[PDB]
Amino acid sequence: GSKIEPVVLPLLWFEQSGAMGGKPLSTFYTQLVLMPQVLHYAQYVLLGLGGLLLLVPIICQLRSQEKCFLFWS
Repeated sequence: GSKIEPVVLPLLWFEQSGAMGGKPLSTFYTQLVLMPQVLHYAQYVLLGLGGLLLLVPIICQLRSQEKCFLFWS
């Protein structure tokens, strides 16, 4: 109905103060790029990159499991 329309206004306005101690995630991404808080996420990035990095040496392990000599230089 229309009765709750002016009611959500101050409610959002409190979110703008951070009165709920949180806002939608979309808003944070733009702060993260500049603010030290990104380092905590950088840890997560490092974990992901690290786990993905594991594939890299393994590829070479496979190149060694291929066993070649003629084209092996």
